[PDB]
Amino acid sequence: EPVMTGGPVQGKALWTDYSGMSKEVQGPVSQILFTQSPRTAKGDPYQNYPHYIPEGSRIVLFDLNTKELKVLTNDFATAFDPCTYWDGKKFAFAGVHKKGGGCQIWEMNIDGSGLRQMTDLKGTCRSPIYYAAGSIEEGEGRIIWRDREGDWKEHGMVEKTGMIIFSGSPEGVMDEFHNPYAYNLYRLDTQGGKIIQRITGHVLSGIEFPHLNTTIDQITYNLSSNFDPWLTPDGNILFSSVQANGSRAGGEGRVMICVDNWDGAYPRPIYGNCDGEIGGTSGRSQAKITFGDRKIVYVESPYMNWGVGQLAAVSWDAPFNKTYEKLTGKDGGLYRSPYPLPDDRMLVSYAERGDFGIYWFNFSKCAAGDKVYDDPNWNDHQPAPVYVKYKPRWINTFTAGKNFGVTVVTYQPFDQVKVEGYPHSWGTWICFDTTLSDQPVGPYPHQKAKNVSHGDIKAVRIIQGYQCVEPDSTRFRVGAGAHLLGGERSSSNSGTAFQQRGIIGYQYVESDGSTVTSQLSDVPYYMQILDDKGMSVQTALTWAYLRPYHGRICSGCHYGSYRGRAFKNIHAKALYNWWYDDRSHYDSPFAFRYLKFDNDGNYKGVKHGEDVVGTTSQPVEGLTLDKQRTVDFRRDIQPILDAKCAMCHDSNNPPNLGGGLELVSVDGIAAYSRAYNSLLEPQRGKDPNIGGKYVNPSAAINSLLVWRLYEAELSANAPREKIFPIEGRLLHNKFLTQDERYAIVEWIDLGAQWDNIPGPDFYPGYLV
Amino acid sequence: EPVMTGGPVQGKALWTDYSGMSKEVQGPVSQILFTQSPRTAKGDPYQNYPHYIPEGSRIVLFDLNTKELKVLTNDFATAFDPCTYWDGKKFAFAGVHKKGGGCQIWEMNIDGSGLRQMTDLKGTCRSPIYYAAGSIEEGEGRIIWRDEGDWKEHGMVEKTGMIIFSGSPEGVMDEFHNPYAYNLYRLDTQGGKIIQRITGHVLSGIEFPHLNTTIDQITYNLSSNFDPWLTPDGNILFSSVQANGSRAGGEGRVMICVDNWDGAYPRPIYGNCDGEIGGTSGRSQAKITFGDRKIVYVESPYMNWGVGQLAAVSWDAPFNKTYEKLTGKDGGLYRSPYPLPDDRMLVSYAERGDFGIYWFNFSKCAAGDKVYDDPNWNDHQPAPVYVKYKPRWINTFTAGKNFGVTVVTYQPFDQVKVEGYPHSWGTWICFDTTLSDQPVGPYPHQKAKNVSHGDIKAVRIIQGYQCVEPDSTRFRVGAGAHLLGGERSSSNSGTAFQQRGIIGYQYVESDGSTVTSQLSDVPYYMQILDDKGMSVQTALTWAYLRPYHGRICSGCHYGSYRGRAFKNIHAKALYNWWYDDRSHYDSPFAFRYLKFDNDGNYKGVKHGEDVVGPSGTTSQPVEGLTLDKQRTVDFRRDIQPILDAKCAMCHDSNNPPNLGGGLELVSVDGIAAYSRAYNSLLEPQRGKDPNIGGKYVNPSAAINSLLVWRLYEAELSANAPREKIFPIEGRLLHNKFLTQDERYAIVEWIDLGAQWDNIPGPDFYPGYLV
Ligand code: HEC
Ligand code: HEC
Ligand code: HEC
Ligand code: HEC
Ligand SMILES: [Ca+2]
Ligand SMILES: [Ca+2]
Ligand SMILES: [Ca+2]
Ligand SMILES: [Ca+2]
Ligand SMILES: [Cl-]
Ligand SMILES: [Cl-]
Ligand SMILES: [Zn+2]
Ligand SMILES: [Zn+2]
Repeated sequence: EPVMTGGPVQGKALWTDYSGMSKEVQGPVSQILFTQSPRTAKGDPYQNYPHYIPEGSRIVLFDLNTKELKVLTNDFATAFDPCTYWDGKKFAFAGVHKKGGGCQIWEMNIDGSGLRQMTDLKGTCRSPIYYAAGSIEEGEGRIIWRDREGDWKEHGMVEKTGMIIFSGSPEGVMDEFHNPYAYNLYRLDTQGGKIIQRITGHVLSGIEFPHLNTTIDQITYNLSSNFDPWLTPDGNILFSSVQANGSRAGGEGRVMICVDNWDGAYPRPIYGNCDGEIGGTSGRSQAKITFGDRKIVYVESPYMNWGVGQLAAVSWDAPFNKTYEKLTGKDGGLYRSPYPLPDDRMLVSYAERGDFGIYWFNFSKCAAGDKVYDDPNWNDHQPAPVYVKYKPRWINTFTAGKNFGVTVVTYQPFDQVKVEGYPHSWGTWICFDTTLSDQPVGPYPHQKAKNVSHGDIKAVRIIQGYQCVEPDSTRFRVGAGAHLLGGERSSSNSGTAFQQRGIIGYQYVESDGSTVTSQLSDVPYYMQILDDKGMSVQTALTWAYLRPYHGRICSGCHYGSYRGRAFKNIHAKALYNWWYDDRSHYDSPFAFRYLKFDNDGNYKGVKHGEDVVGTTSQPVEGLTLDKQRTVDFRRDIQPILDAKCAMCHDSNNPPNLGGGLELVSVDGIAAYSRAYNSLLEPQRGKDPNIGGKYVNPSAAINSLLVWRLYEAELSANAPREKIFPIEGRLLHNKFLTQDERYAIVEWIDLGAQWDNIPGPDFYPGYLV
Repeated sequence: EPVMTGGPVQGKALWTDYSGMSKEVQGPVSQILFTQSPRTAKGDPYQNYPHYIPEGSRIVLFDLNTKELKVLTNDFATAFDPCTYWDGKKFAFAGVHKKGGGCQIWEMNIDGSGLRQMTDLKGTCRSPIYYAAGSIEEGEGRIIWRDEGDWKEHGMVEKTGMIIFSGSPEGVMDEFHNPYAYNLYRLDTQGGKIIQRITGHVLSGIEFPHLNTTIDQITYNLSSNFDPWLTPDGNILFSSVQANGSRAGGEGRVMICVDNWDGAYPRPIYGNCDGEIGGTSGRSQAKITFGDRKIVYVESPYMNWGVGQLAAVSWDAPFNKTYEKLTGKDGGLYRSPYPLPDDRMLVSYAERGDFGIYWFNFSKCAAGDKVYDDPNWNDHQPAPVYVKYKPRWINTFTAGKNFGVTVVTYQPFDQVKVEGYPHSWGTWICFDTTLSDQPVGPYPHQKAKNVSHGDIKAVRIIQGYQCVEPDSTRFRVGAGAHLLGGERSSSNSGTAFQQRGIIGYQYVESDGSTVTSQLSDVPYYMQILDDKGMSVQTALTWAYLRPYHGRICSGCHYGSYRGRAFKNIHAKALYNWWYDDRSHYDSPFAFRYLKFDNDGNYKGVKHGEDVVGPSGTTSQPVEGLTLDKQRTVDFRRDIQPILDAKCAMCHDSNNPPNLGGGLELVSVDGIAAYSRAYNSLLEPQRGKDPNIGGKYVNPSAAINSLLVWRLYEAELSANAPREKIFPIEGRLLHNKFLTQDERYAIVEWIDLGAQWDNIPGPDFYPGYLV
């Protein structure tokens, strides 16, 4: 049947219509695959989602007719997350074998034979899916490349099995909630790099598994978990992303439904991350799309880390509030792992009182319909019916994986590091108007601290987030700053919800508000727009990432060009600063290490660092990771306070800046110094996520401390009712030089941390 | 051991310390009572909480040593909510007899004998508890009263106690349009003779002669009040649903609060205010620990759920700083916690979904060793047997319905049947109406502008009408889903505000103090008004006065009833309250109308037609006690004709808003409820929270409404409805189109919540019909 578009004949669908062709190619459903889990907190740890390793679980095949059940995973200690192939004769899953090796990705035929290990990783792997890239039809494709200046010739063939997109986490890392996992999406070459060689002309760059004949490449760099990938009708990857960055979303964060390319070139939000939307802090997981009405249907859990909950839906074509539905939707139990069929039916895992089973869903009654299978001794979930899957279109990839770009002219793969000689992979990004936003003027860091027009935004600060890695368990403590702004998300490293960060660099902004820059690739980052004093007016709280050689465009600053609105037609100066030279990949300037000011401390220009190192016409700066600058309170700030402040500020004259770097014990926890505790102290009647008495994290322009150091009213948000005292006033603007003052500014805009150097270091801190 | 205070001997507690005495008076526990429910949506309907009737459930007794189990309730088809007596030889519960009668309150001995029926109520009853009032030590007690007069003993009554339970009538809808509205009832077990012992007159209320019991309604909330329990100082701890109008993001909140056993002084404890933890989470089954004095309650993910995690806040200082999460790291579901004087606790727990009884572990922040878990039953509501210490009983100044008790001679009196008043009445006073912890903001529970003393001229007093729609062809839920109300709208209104009317207006003194006499035993709230007669701030909640009672507050949500001590204030209203010895109260009754000057500014207050056996027990004219004659603003009867006369001529489809078409219903998404003008005026605006307002209308703030802004042709508040308000080109002055009465009729309509059908039940005025 036609769905998205009309077909060749009445009642028939065009091959371009994914939904319709899926309807026509489905066929009768007889057998289904699903996961049976032990009923235990350890057997069904859905409270630890996305990190879900239902130890003791198995994958089973059930016949809807003969009612006979077969266990396919008997050789596995744990097995889960089944996903069938296109033909339905084989399927991929996640699990750990009895022989050991950890939780990995495997695939096996539907009859139970032909087992193969797709991943050997240090970490845990989950939820594999098949993405057919360069394989639409069954057979062998041909590999062709250029002679390096010769012609294009054929070399060899490859069986077309496509790729595998999965979610996985490394070993010994912490997310922004300090959970001991960080998940991200990986693309996997099933043929050992030769699929990517067929598509590109070079084998996949990434981590190679020659013993398994596979290769993996990390396509998503988010500092928190990205999980449960699926397929969009237009051939992209649909998944759930945790946006936890700093104090955003009331210091809670949100789990959003979003999509990205299979190489991770174009991540964009679908629903759930933006203010005014529905579900709040609810967890959103296991999202899939209906074929008939094209509905994104997902599990909405009451807790952000829960994998069980209700079922909700939003239109795929129009993911807005107007199309939001709560499917189930009341009485009285729990739902999980929904699976929409092309014939418009649906399979859900339902627990009426407390124990899950496979059930047909009923849309008329808004609840679970007739029963498929339930064992009382098992929790039955993740139904995966056996049928024929129509392959979504595969999108062209301009990256060969790690360090590897593919030119737009000759389409020839190139290594930016090993060959071209760059210290690190580097992409570019461009914003056509930095002043253009849908956000109002407000106290919160993601909003505007003041009205800004074209010319008011002088530059932008680009910041890289650092993963939280703490091998030594004696030198790190979570909740050390609970008395400070951070609360439960604070730690030995920071008294705020902001984890460790560093400055990628500064880039100037044109008089029309446009900006473009070259910077590091495959690293989590975000930006801040700056006024003529070099303070952040507005912060983008999220983790952006660039694949090698990839540019990224946006109309505005959270304007809707990547969310709900069409791109605005804009003729921008930055466009001509991007690529003008024949001999270059990109001619855009790299992020500068410093800024330079005038006498007053107003913005003058950008200043090169000493990190400067023929495929680009501009000085290459800021690609060396070991040289990347940050602002540490102990190394940078505290000495300034000891020199020019502590003398005049003691217990009698608050805030108390004295005592040097000596740690102070609060609630039996010694983490920070006196000055840090004083400056990070909360204020009555003020949201800690906004800031404290003297400090607003990731807004310096809103901070009382900065207000006093400049002795001016900097923003439209007053820190308190009485800022400057009437009598006894003393002007603080002459106490510091521009270097020290702007060092404090940078410290606050970075999130006002304590330890900005990842891992245990020599500088003072928590010890037990 | 001593807890709150010190004892006479080291290691022992004073008799004034409740939590201290309870540790000694408890005794060993060899047996427990608990409820077993079938595992089904209809067998354990916790999703419909508080309205919970676990059909097919039994109450059982279990010995912790001999491991024996016995079914006491076998005569009942449905039985639940166990509560043990003080000695532990008997208990009370909610049950459905196999012979019928509905779900009522019952009590029986621990052995299974002595079955007695407490409630015949037409409706549902559950969660009964014992409150010992005039009963501390076992025995009989005296009944004394006065006839020139003396105080004579008229004989005795068994001292047993009172029963506080939750109950709801039938054919009734709450603010969420659920088919139940619960409240709290006090019950005399001796047939009114215990109330006669305390007050000197039998309890007035609904009488149950054949059961020898009497009931009185102590809580008038339009939404459900449930799960009553005991405070260490002798009050009633329970859960309250505050849903009123668009309150709290339009979804309302479920708060833990306390009230006197006669319902004289309800006050919030935790969960109802901005900044507090838990949001829209349900808070139910709240109990208090003896050792560290912690309120421990079930925090449900969903507002209507009776299962969830376990949360706690200190009873002594119920604030965010004492808040903590007791559970949740195992992913299991908890319900029905029961703290012990031994600093132990019994919890109902389903790890992977079979609910059972478990000993709680505080060191693990989760459930401990198993007590009894049957795979075939949800095992919950554990109620261990032991001797319970009795909380203090507070003096009641009301004998129940229509009955007050004099503060001078302490003599019960009937305000209606005897004194000749149309309805029972009471008083309330605020010392400063301009005093608040709330900032200036767009939301109706905040200030629309800064107000000082003298800026607040008067106050509007509004009575909430319960939603009763027996005929299903005349009423539809979600008729206004395209409007501001959303799914909480109905055939009655396009907003979340249900039907209500005007109790009346009362002037405010120059210092911000106000006091008034008004109806009692009815739900109501107040609005402070500026010199144009518009609400600056609305109190969104449901307040109720017992007969002859009166209630004081320092300020307007200043925190005198929440987290702050009363501010010392010498108020002008204090001298307008009771100055005469021959009167109960000398304070003025709520006036029906207003008087304005030629400028439209507040001149004063005006008497209505309802003025009234009657006796000389008050100095002021009696106004607004007739429920029949209580005035409200209805859009069809009042506003629409004004719109047709003065408006619709220039407003058609080509000139928004479209006010034409008369009262003819407009079908929207297959539902025809309201007219064209109503649909137009209640239309939402892009980028604006509908909980605040729409294009032309902000419910329960007229001063924030663009329509009113234009009708007065001025900027009324500090919250602008939109960026472009007054056109610079082709503008037309709208201020002289209406008289003062019409314009202020619109103002009143908007301040009331901008309803459509304000007349409860099906009427002759145009509306939804199938
Ligand atoms: C080193 C550059 C610093 C910093 C960072 C601060 N001070 Fe001072 N200070 C002094 C006096 C007499 C006052 C009170 C009078 C007035 O505020 O004008 C202050 C006040 C502050 C504040 C404001 C605190 C508040 O209002 O709550 C802040 C944030 C602050 N200081 C920071 C005196 C001196 C002084 C001479 C004795 C010197 C040197 C400093 N201060 C240095 C610093
Ligand atoms: C013809 C003399 C009119 C009468 C009778 C009424 N209105 Fe009117 N209205 C009229 C015009 C020409 C305009 C254009 C805009 C302007 O401000 O002049 C309006 C506008 C309004 C508006 C503002 C709509 C908006 O800005 O979105 C409102 C709220 C409005 N009119 C309401 C209104 C009411 C309540 C009337 C009866 C008292 C009424 N109008 C009569 C012309 C005429
Ligand atoms: C001004 C700062 C910018 C600029 C220059 C860019 N973005 Fe966007 N961004 C911005 C804000 C205020 C937010 C939301 C912060 C919060 O706490 O909610 C975001 C967020 C994103 C996201 C997350 C999804 C979403 O919120 O819509 C993505 C994805 C994203 N930003 C991408 C993006 C792109 C492609 C840009 C072009 C270079 C870009 N940002 C620039 C503000 C700003
Ligand atoms: C100005 C209007 C008043 C006055 C004259 C009184 N109160 Fe209070 N009240 C008020 C607001 C704005 C709110 C919160 C509304 C909301 O959250 O949407 C309340 C709330 C209450 C409550 C509910 C519990 C709580 O919020 O603390 C109770 C109970 C209560 N108010 C009682 C009360 C009493 C005893 C008063 C003395 C006459 C009183 N109110 C006056 C604002 C106002
Ligand atoms: Ca099952
Ligand atoms: Ca460190
Ligand atoms: Ca059980
Ligand atoms: Ca009616
Ligand atoms: Cl944008
Ligand atoms: Cl108050
Ligand atoms: Zn957003
Ligand atoms: Zn409140």
